[PDB]
Amino acid sequence: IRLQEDPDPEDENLYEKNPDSHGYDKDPIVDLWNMRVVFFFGFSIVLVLGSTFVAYLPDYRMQEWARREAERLVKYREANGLPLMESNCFDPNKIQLPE
Amino acid sequence: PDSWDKDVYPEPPRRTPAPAPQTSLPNPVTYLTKIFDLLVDRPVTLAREFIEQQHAKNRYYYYHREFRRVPDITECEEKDILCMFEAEMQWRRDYKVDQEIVNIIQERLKACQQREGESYRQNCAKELEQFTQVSKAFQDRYSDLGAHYSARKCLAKQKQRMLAERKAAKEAAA
Amino acid sequence: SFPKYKPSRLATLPATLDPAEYDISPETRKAQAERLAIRSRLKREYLLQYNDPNRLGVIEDPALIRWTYARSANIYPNFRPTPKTSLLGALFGIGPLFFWYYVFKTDRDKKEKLIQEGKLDQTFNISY
Amino acid sequence: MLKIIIPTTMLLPMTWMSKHNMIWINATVHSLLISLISLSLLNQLGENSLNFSLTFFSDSLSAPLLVLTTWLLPLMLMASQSHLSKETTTRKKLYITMLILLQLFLIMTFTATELILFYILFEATLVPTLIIITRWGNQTERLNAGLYFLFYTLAGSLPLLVALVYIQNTTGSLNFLIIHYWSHPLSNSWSNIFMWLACIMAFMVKMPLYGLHLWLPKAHVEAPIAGSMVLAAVLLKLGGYGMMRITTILNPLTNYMAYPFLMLSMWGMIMTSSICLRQTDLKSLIAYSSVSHMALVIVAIMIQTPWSFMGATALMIAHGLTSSMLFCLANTNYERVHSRTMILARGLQTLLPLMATWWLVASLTNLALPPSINLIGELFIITASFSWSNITIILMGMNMMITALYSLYMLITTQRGKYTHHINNIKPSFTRENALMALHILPLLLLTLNPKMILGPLY
Amino acid sequence: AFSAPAAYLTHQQKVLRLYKRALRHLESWCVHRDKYRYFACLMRARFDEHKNEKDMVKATQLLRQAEEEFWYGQHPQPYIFPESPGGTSYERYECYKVPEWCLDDWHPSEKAMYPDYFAKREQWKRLRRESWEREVKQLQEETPPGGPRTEALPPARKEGDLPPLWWHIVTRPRERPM
Amino acid sequence: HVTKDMFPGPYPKTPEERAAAAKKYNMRVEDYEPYPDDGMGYGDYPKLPDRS
Amino acid sequence: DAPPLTLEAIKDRVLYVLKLYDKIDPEKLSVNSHFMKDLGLDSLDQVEIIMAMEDEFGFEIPDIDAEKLMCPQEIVDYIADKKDVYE
Amino acid sequence: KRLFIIKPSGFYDRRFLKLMRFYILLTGIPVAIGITLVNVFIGEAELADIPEGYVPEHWEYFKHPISRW
Ligand SMILES: CCCCCCCCCCCCCCCCCC(=O)OC[C@H](COP(=O)([O-])OCC[N+](C)(C)C)OC(=O)CCCCCCCCCCCCCCCCC
Ligand SMILES: CCCCCCCCCCCCCCCCC[C@@H](O)O[C@H](CO[C@H](O)CCCCCCCCCCCCCCC)COP(=O)(O)OCC[N+](C)(C)C
Ligand SMILES: CCCCCCCC/C=C\CCCCCCCC(=O)O[C@H](COC(=O)CCCCCCC/C=C/CCCCCCCC)COP(=O)(O)OCCN
Ligand SMILES: *P(=O)(O)OCC(C)(C)[C@H](O)C(=O)NCCC(=O)NCCSC(=O)CCCCCCCCCCCCC
Repeated sequence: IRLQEDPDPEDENLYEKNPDSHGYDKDPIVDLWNMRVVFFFGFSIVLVLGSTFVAYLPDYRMQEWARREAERLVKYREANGLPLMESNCFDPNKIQLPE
Repeated sequence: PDSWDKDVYPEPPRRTPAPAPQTSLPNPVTYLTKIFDLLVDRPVTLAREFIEQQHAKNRYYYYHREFRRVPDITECEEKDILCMFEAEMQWRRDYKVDQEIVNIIQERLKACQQREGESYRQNCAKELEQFTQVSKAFQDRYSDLGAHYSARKCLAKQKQRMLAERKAAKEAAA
Repeated sequence: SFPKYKPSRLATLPATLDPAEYDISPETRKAQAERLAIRSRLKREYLLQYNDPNRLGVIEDPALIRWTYARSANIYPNFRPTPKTSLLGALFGIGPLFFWYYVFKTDRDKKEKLIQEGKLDQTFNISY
Repeated sequence: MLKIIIPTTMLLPMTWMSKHNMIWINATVHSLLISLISLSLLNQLGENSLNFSLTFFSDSLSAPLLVLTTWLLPLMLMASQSHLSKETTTRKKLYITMLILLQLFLIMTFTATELILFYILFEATLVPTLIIITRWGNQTERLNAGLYFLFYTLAGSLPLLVALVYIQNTTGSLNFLIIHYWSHPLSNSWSNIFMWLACIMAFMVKMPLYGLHLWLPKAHVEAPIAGSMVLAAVLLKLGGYGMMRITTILNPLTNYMAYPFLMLSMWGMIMTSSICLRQTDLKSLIAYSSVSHMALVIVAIMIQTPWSFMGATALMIAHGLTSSMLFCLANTNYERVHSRTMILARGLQTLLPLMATWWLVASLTNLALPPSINLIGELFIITASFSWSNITIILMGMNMMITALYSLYMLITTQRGKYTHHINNIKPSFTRENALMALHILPLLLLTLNPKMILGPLY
Repeated sequence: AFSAPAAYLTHQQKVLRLYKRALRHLESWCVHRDKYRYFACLMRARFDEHKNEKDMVKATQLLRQAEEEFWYGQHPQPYIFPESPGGTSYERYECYKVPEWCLDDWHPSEKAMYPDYFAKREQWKRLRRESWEREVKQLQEETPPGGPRTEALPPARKEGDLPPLWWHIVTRPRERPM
Repeated sequence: HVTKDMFPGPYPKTPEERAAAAKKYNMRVEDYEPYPDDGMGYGDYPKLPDRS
Repeated sequence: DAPPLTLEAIKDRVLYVLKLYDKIDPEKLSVNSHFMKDLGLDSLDQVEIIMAMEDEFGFEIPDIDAEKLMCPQEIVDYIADKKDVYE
Repeated sequence: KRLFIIKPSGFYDRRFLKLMRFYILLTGIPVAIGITLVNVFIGEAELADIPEGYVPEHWEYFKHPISRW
């Protein structure tokens, strides 16, 4: 021997002292309420409410706005015979090349 | 429903041949269509009528947001952060609109191919040319600008392309 | 008379065709008895622990512990940079890198040269 | 962002003033509430980010990471409940305090608007992780793991600080918006090469990159369950976020300096998958799988195309969730048998059916089963790499095959077969463990349903 | 599987195992019963012809040549009984075998669903717990000072005792547990 | 319950070291054979036959 | 599906096979008849008897256990123990 | 004769499954009922041109009633 050391204790089983244990705490009431709050808050509140909130988040990415603008521009372009997509993004009149 | 623009989403007129049977046997397809109309179509039509009656009780409207035009990066001075920001936002909105235009043309092409079916290689050649033109223009504009694309990078690409075109034209007619 | 079976690394020789299985010396019997004694001692220890009613847990296996320790935590202290180890490490750690660098550099140079010459089919390529 | 920052700094006094038997309940409930509050950041714009103030801003890249961190905190709390039953009240409160401080630092790091504040917080995350590892690890190698982790990170990141202060002196500001609008091309000279090396090498050591990755197995194997969960899921994504942020000012030099790192990352995917094929430790297998996935993310960021950033973000989120779930399952198996050897315990499908189901689902998500976001990100990265060059497809294909091989190998080894006869302490799975696995797995499927929220700002 | 192996196989054991293997492979080759009977009679005629041999060296050489002949002439796909190792039904029911230590982790409601079974289970557990000391004492009394030399366990000498190390052999799962 | 002397160590050079290693791995001294000392990190771990 | 085996059925079937053996006199055959001590057989005959039992019952007896079954009662006990027959 | 079938304790797994189902359906059913009622009795907004000299709000620029809220 080299030290006055405690022996390694045997691991305790929560099911021995409480067959209805949820694995949260060794106190039955505290374990039950920990399980209840975890399940309620996490599953119900977070999952369901956050999922429906994200599903019905407003269209701030302007996907539908972009689609409507594209439809309007396509209609105007093909009604007047103009090309659907312009050749250049900017105006060559405003662009001054170095020469 | 047909709550969309027929000119934006073209569709050739539908020619359905008239039924001209040459046999005395009954038509199981016709009998099953009658059964389907009696059992499904009428109940769903009644349900939709009730729902649309409920919708018309309180009718409210939503609008399409209109964005004003602002000076672009060509008119923006160097190191002018406010004008650069406005031009960048305008350019990004234009980029998204162009992406949706390309999507519209691709939808046209897909629908035309499926509709024509066995004779698509000839019938839906008008959509193929429009898609080719739109795709070429879109590629020339928003070509490989990278993941950090910007109005300044697009302007630089356009200036380079314009210089190349001018040099080619000069060396051709010179 | 019959064609002979030639053992390989993945087709090892069967125990009935091993020449040493038929030339047995009295020392070989002693070795076999010693092996059986060792196996019996280990089996007895394991069976005592396994049939102990008061045991609740895992019977620790020193052989398994030694195997896991030797394969993971015992490699570096027993490593000496011999020429064999140096050459094998250099090869298997550097050669693939330069091989792939050369391959990808050649491919990308060819593609870039084609793009510059304007003879590469880039039509309908609007997603990169 | 103060509406999210302040509740964590209120979690601290609540934890320290709560009763001895209510600390876990209070921490879990209020962490879940904070996660619900942080869910509002997903309402991003399409053109520019959300600029709350001069100090904090949120983007389509920052929001999913913040949500992931705020969601990951209560799961770490549950795991800590699992493995810290016999600890004293003060030490349990200290552990919860370390977790809370780490979450707060991560939130501020993700929402920082300047590179120097980002660096300060991103280095501040080292202290709680090192304390957690070297204090609540179970084996002797925890001290060595902490030393390796700390010194790898610091040796990577100090030249980043030098480069950042140099960049501020040269240009005028380190504000991300300014350095994006006022960005100028980087010339091909030795000084620019070394600045690029400083920044990129810092974030690659953090990532990690193949050859600079031994700290990852060392720290993840020896860390406690909560430490492993936070190390794999969020702390590995600091390098990816930094690279996606810092590469704005490194062009066009990135087109020339990316070759060594691309080759390293691809061959590292191959090598780490092959290592996973022959691992005797389950945690080491999970750690090397994490290394392979992060190497794929590195490839995406280095090729730097709009289709590669979306895949990078999706793969980061998916890998974080999957690795956290795998570590939780491995920790449950370890706590049952008190050993990390994989072949020690078998027949766990016969002994524990629901845990076998969780293992099956986690291993299916690991090998990128469609239409999971893991596969979405991997497929986007593969397509971008194919556009870059046409042999990356070969490398990605062999990597994917080996990934499926080792995932199903670990599944079959742990769950299938004949149960070990002498292991008679396999108690039924706890409701806490089952709920932990369910809370890990359900958001993955919900994000599969709605994938546009984790595809970054280039969507 | 129920018998402790010896240190080595004697010549008689080697030749008997070779004879059984040769008969099984001959049956695999000779599908039909009459043909199999004819050729099995021929094989046993060969074995009986070589049965009487005083020279052990010559007997060993004959055995070696016979083993070479068997390996050359063996059936590539020999018949295997379905439950035998390598058979199509081998280890099929290993996933349905659950032990009594798993059985004692049940909930009180589940145990109350089967009241009469668990009384007998408790009787068996008491019987096991009341014999372990006698079993270990008997094992340690009969071992040589060096240790066990074989894997054979002694029986119960006394009337009130049980054969040492009996629990798992007796309570092993049934061959068709479900 | 495993002590520090039960773990694998360096390559056994003297015959006494080989005997101690063989005793550690529960093997006969004659049957014990380590990998060749090529610096590959095997140590004193026995080289068992390559069978499955 | 298949009817379960019983000790009486196993004994009847093994005695049926032994009585169908041509080297055993059915009149002097019983469940305690030693194959070599009082039936006058040898090792090859015992191996053939074991193989016949294997064919009869559709399962294989390992050679380590087959070399020790020298009685019909021993064969019955082995088959019953392997098949988990207790009645 | 009927023989006892030795199985691991499935009571805890079944209890967890029933608890998860109950707590998901505790608020999921009200959410689904509310969504159905809103979609039936309060339909989506109809696209219309902006009246002259009128400045709407962002929720007036959005369509679905829940998104507007
Ligand atoms: C989760 C915590 C939330 C905390 C904050 C809660 C604030 C609640 C404030 C009161 C509710 C006001 C709703 C709008 C009233 C109608 C007028 C209007 O502006 O309409 C705008 C727009 C359009 O209106 P409009 O101006 O175009 O005209 C419509 C016609 N009239 C004039 C008759 C109203 O939307 C609607 O009118 C439809 C509203 C639908 C509301 C139900 C769907 C959402 C359900 C949410 C459930 C979550 C809990 C909610 C609890 C409270 C419920 C009341
Ligand atoms: C049963 C077997 C299941 C397993 C096998 C799967 C087989 C297929 C099962 C399919 C079931 C669902 C089919 C019906 C889906 C209905 C809901 C769906 O349509 O809505 C989705 C929406 O789902 C939600 O968006 C998913 C939410 C995902 C985020 C949840 C986060 C919860 C907090 C957890 C944090 C985790 C952090 C991780 C990093 C963020 C898609 O969006 P969208 O159709 O257009 O919304 C319509 C509303 N509009 C019209 C106004 C737009
Ligand atoms: C012509 C067709 C070639 C086809 C190639 C087929 C594969 C063969 C090449 C790889 C096989 C292994 C060779 C390298 C491994 C070293 C061999 C070795 O270990 O030898 C050492 C001693 O070291 C040597 O003998 C060296 C001889 C070979 C040297 C080869 C030239 C050295 C190359 C220098 C470059 C190293 C870096 C390469 C990668 C750089 C980046 C590309 C001792 O060998 P033992 O195993 O103990 O004895 C076994 C006897 N049969
Ligand atoms: P039982 O206890 O009565 O004792 C019989 C034995 C044989 C044990 C004798 O006591 C004995 O040992 N006698 C002397 C040793 C001896 O007989 N040696 C030679 C016997 S082996 C032999 O002769 C076999 C040769 C013929 C069989 C060869 C098999 C090859 C055919 C393979 C075919 C596979 C596919 C068809």
